[PDB]
Amino acid sequence: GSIALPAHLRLQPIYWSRDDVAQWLKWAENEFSLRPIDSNTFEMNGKALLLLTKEDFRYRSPHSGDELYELLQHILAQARAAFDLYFVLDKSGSVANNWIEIYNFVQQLAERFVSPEMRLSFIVFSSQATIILPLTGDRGKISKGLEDLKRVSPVGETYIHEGLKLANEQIQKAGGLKTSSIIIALTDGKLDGLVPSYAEKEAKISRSLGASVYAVGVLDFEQAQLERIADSKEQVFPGFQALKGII
Ligand SMILES: [Mg+2]
Repeated sequence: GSIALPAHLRLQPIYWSRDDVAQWLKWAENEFSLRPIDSNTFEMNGKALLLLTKEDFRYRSPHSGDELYELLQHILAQARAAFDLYFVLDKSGSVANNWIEIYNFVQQLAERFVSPEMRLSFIVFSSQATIILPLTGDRGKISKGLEDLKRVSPVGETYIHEGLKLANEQIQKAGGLKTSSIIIALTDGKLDGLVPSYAEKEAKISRSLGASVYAVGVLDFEQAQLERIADSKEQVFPGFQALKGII
């Protein structure tokens, strides 16, 4: 249901290392007030920990083990529902008064993904890219980020490449194992200069990092432009909140 899985362990246990298994034993010892667990109990990586039976956890950890085994089974279920969302919001002068629709789309979509493993990140761009909310799962920090999204004044030009770059850097910091990273862009496709060339180039970098690029058209949007940023035409939509919740 709800596991207080910290950083460096948010990834799937199959992608863990030997130091991550030790960090998992140190976290579980204080989270569940377990007996002093020796660090040399599970001298193996994450892939080898998934092959052991529950009787092996009892042998290596007589006091716990059964708790460490069942906790690993719940963490595997948390990783299946784990997902990283990135909201790329266009705060340029092109959206103007339509920024209320961008805020309502993010607010209504944030009220649905209430899972503890669901982490959100707010990145607005408009002649400058600034990550308002870093990637976190704390609902209090997300509610703080939502209020700051309303504090945004639509001023600047459209430069999606700089906004998608900050999203890919967070995906790069999470790594390719965080394939559940999803980028949700809320723009109007009103690009100028070589930005159409850099927006499609930066989008391919997101695809190389194992991320899905979803585009949300606001007011008027060049469909041919957003289909090149997104993976396909199906991932482009102006209902739409349910479509984002389904995929
Ligand atoms: Mg603009």
